[PDB]
Amino acid sequence: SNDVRASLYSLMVLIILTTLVGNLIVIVSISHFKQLHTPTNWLIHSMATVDFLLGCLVMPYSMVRSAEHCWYFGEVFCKIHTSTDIMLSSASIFHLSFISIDRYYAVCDPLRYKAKMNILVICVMIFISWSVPAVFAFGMIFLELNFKGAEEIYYKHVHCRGGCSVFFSKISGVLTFMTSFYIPGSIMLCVYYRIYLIAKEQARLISDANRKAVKTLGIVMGVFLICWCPFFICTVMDPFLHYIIPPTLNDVLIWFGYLNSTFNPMVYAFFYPWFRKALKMML
Amino acid sequence: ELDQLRQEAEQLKNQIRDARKACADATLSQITNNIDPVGRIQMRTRRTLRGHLAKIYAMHWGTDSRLLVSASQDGKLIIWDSYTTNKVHAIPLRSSWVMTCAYAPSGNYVACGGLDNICSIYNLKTREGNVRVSRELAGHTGYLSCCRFLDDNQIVTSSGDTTCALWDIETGQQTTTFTGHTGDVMSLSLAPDTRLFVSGACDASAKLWDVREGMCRQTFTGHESDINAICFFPNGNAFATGSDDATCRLFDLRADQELMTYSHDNIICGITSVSFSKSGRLLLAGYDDFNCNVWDALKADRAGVLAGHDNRVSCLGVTDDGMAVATGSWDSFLKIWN
Amino acid sequence: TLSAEDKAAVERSKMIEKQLQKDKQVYRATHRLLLLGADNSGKSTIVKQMRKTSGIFETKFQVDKVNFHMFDVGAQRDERRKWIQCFNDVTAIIFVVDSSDYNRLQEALNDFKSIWNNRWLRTISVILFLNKQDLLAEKVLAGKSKIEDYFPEFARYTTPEDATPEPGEDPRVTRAKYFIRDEFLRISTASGDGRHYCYPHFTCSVDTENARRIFNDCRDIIQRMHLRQYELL
Amino acid sequence: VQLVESGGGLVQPGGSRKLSCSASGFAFSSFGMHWVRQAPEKGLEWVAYISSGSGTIYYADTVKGRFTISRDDPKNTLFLQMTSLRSEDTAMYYCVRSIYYYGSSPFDFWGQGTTLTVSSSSDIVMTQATSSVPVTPGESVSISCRSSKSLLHSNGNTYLYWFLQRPGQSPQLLIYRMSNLASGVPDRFSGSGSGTAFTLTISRLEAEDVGVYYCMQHLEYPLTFGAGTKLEL
Amino acid sequence: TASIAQARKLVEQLKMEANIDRIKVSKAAADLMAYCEAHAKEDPLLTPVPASENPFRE
Ligand SMILES: C[C@H](N)Cc1ccccc1
Repeated sequence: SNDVRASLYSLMVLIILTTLVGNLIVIVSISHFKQLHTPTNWLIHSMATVDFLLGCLVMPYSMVRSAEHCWYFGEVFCKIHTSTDIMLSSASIFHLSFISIDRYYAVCDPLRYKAKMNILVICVMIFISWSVPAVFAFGMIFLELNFKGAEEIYYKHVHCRGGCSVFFSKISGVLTFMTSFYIPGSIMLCVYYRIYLIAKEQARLISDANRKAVKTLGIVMGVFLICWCPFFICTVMDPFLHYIIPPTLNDVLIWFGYLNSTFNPMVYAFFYPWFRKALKMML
Repeated sequence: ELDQLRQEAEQLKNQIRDARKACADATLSQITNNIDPVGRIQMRTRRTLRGHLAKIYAMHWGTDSRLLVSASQDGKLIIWDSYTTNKVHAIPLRSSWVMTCAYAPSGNYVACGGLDNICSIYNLKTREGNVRVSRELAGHTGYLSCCRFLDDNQIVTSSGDTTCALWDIETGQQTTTFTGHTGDVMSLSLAPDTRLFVSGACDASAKLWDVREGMCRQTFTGHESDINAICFFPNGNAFATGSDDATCRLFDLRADQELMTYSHDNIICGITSVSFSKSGRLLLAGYDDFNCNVWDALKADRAGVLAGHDNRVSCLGVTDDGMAVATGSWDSFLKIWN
Repeated sequence: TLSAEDKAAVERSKMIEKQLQKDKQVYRATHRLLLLGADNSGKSTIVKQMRKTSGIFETKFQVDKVNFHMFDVGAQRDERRKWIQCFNDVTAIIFVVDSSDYNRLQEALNDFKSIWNNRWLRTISVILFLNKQDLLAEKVLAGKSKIEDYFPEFARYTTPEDATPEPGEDPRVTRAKYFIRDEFLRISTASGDGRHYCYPHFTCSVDTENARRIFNDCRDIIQRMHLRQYELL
Repeated sequence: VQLVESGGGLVQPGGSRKLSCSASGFAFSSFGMHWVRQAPEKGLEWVAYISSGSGTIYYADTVKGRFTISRDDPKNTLFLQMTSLRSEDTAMYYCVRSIYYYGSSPFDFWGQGTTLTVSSSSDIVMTQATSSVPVTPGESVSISCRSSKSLLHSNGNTYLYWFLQRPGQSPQLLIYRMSNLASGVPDRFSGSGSGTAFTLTISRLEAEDVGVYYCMQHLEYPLTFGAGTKLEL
Repeated sequence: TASIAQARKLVEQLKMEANIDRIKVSKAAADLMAYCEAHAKEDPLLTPVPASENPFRE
């Protein structure tokens, strides 16, 4: 009972501190050094900023909501909380997709990598990633678009449980799925399949002239495909079926999402040798 | 004939070595031991000039102690204002491989040249508002490695065909040439009286050249590797010297000796540029290990470090009034230290 | 910017900044290539076909919207150590070699070994060329001069199964050609530890397609560089 | 180098006219451009100022939203359009060259000008002590200039210009920054002061010194002018 | 013979080099520190001049 709750608090606070510290190191290392001003590092820095803002704006309140089934913050802050959730999760996903596109333009059109992937396009990418989720979230959250058609259902669902939920609907749920997880989830798969094929053939050519690709591609794809996929499958299956789901499942799914948020800067920055070299020179 | 002709050469240079040996009584250190040490300088990066595309290869301080000129291999020669960090002129180039720059003592002309084997002359102050080439100088076989201004109409160039040449802009041909270096000379420095100049080739030897008559006067040896940087002493009776064996040495014109050697085993890289201080107490020396240490001129004890460059340091320069020093590097960033 | 003079000064600086960033945009999308080689080798012919003591005879050419710069060496001195470290931003090195002399071959191998081991010229790939194939074929038909006169190892050598002879081409010619090819490639593979790759080729000038060869080689070089940078190789 | 202008004539009030100061013989795209106003029986006055890159545009406090300017870099032509002209707007208009960087000498070159006839505060103010004095060819001549504020700046520059227009041609430059000599003037003029009042001295007097001297200030936008001191021999 | 001509020039250079007079190193060192100490006041690199100087402020 009480010991279980205390262990839950310990785990959640450990996750929060890990998120904040790792993202802060990423931001500081990218921002301070002058040799790390390549535009892909600008994308990584913006993604880190998004994840850090999520960590320092949402996680404690989700902590208190999930720890005890009630909401001692009133109606005014629930809307802000849900909007921030949707905003920053979508921002992280979009940033990862844009990183994949930039990486594809490097090992498939190598003679014109710097002639088109300059800093203007990167600024455009950052602006889009920060902007489109904002309206896409606020429209449903504040303007009351998700709850249309299931007002009484939402009222009985929120009041049969504790704190305010993120209750979706049928058409809004499927639209949110197909807009925020699918179309950013196929670009990565296609790009990395192409890159895997090219790396394989080049390695085989070099070997016949006289491994790493599989490992890196797997560690990049498995982190993103194991966290958001279960939550987005359950969220889209729930309105199509009947709402037969324990509330704790939603808690573990959103915690998997936050775990993806804490894993992202340990995969896209620390996994590479040049960034580790710069960080070690810093200390 | 060849066998006998040489034997007097070995005999005579042996006599020279014996005379050089029996002319010393003490070194500089044992006589300077009774001197209060220098103390930590603690220099700080007051400014950071930027705007270059490729890596800087040289720089030169203007006489006014306010302007400086820098040349990079992207084919550009910018002129900054060291106080307000502005940009006065930005001159394009014809050859994208330039390794020399020189700003005239009056402040009118700028000269630059590289693998093109040509020194160009640019006229900054004209009735026209554009900087235009005045007279291209040709006549060297190899690449030009250094160039200095004796006067407003007498430039001196050091080339890679092992021949130095004094020029004359208004006429446009070599009025004097110098021979005597086996290797390609890669360093040139002018005496404060403008009556002499020394140079250092790759054969690990330096020679003093009399400007007027147009021939050598003295020879200096003592290095193992080639010579990358040379510079006189403010008094005019000494000059430092850089090399590639992590050793920089101080020589004497009057005594024709080797006074003092600056070396510490913790550095293995090579000296790239050497400049003195207006008082003479310090001897700046860039290094390939990305670092720019400061050497005391009288005690050989290091007096501070000026790290902060992300790549090789190529050129240095102390201010004419002696209030600042600027280091250029291969990371395309000029820093006005102090 | 206290007074009007400083305002005008910073205006001039802003214009200079705009010009410099435009020149950087022009500079950042161009690939630069050296053209090291020798004298009897057909440098002049090839450099004319791409289309005074000056030390640089830079030439430009364009294929498929890409821009290449041909920094051909000029009338410098034989010593090649103090102006070689200046070339660290280049993409590849076109090492033209003449293969119709039977005696300059050893000097060519020495030069290639000197280029493939310079400390500054590391992570720089080499696009080796073979030149004057027709002259070599005619010499093989003529006889007289033999490889065994200079290289006795030719006789105890067999053509590789990987050879792809053109129609005609008496296979003695093929054996000799692949002998020189294998010599240069073993010299290349003697070191390098997979950081820069040689790229042999069999050209004869006389308007044969060459710009495509440099294009493909540079594409492969840059693609492998990028694949290695992202820990994908 | 030469500056040429077109236009002029008598215009009825309320009309509009377009005049141009055409430039040919220099780099018109790297020079700031000015305009000055001088009545035939009065002194000189400022009109406008346009920067080289057309990023900074200043106008006289008298006319700010009525006068308009335009420049054409490819043709090196500059245009003025007049809207709702008044009788008082009748003076001599000159187009003046200037370039701004450290060590420069602004207001160095002057044009020829055109004649226009029309049928019938808290800023720094400056004055001239005298207006006409008799002198002789061979003694010393001293002229005093006074301002209402300390022109010394934090950097250390005192802004003072002397022109000394001759009777029949456009003015010139003698001293800028109160101490720096002009380009082609003889070594006979000098200036000095303490921060409040300025004086000009001439060592030797010749037939070329006949004219009227002008005193100038350049600290802020208004760009006030002097009165003038005619010299009769 | 070209080689013997080079030897003649080298011998001439050595003979000329064998003409310069030299002094004791002690006098040279004395001159060095005598110049060094006397002009030690105008060294804004070694002795930090007050804030009035150093136009490189900020
Ligand atoms: C993790 C969020 N509370 C749920 C969500 C919904 C839609 C998109 C992203 C995220």
